[PDB]
Amino acid sequence: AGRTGRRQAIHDI
Amino acid sequence: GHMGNAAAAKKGSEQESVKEFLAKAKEEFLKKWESPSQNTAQLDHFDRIKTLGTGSFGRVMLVKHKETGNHYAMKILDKQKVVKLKQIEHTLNEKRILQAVNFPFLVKLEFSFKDNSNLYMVMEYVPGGEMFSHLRRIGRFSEPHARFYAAQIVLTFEYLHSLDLIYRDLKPENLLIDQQGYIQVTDFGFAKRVKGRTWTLCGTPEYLAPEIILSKGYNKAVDWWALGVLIYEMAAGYPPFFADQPIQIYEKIVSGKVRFPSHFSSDLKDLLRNLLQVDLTKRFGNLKNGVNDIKNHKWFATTDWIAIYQRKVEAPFIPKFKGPGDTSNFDDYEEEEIRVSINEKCGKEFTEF
Ligand SMILES: Cc1n[nH]c(C)c1Br
Repeated sequence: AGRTGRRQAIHDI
Repeated sequence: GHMGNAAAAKKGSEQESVKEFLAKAKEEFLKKWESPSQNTAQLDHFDRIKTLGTGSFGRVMLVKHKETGNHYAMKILDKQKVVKLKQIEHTLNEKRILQAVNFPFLVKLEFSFKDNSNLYMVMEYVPGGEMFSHLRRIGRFSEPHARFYAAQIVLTFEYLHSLDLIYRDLKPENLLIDQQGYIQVTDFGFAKRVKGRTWTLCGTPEYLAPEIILSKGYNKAVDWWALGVLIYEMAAGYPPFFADQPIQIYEKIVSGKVRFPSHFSSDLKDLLRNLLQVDLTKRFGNLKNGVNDIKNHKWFATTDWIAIYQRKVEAPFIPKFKGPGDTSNFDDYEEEEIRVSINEKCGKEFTEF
């Protein structure tokens, strides 16, 4: 199972 | 050896010509890098049509330039939302890099400007939609079609890295399909000029190299890891490190383990094991022979690198285009009015934009 929609970037962590 | 005399001579000459091209491209880049453009338009010059995508700091909108009637994609960033220190520096990187680069697979910036509330970057509109939605709709691409797109990314990264630019956000969401079926990379929000190492924890979870996750200073080889993730996702339909939450994604990335669909060719698996390589002394793109380890890999044996650069290879598909300003290849998003405060916000933080 995992993310199928659009994925947001991360600025930290 | 693997190549006979004629093939070896042709490849060597080709590689020397790449060096000559990159040296000239660096001279052209540095002229623009050292003398950026700014304030080349204003908001009232455009009619806002529709939201094409969203992000943390704002949206990208289809706009129509009033005087010329040309359509453009306008990225709007709320200056207040660009709150974190690395959020600000990254936005300045994005504009300065986009205004200075020039390559057939990089989106072209036409105008930038700011007002009391927002920052604006106006780019050529790429009407074919994101690779992301075509890939999700079909499931997976065939190896030849994944290879056609991958070759464009390889050449684009060869170009960017020659200019000491790291891209840092490769993913299908950021790859637009143009009217000829070729790629345009957008979203330079994480691109940075880096001579050696850099240290910011940034990117998209599924595409992060292990050295980013592990808080190590890292280099342009993070982009080659990301290429491995992209090729895998294009050919499988899902990425290699796949889990519902970021922390679980990160644990899979660091483990040094990847499993492949049974339909992947052995050539593809070999390439991917060499890109998705946790050991930086062994990762393709990071060795003595640089990008040539990738370009000369068996999986790319059928790729005519110059023909790809010249856009003379038949594309896997041509998006349907029903006139200028058509948005049929984009998903819908909630529309929010663009409000411009009567007071300037964060003026000192964005002096250089
Ligand atoms: C040029 C552009 N950047 N992002 C999108 C959705 C477009 Br079209």
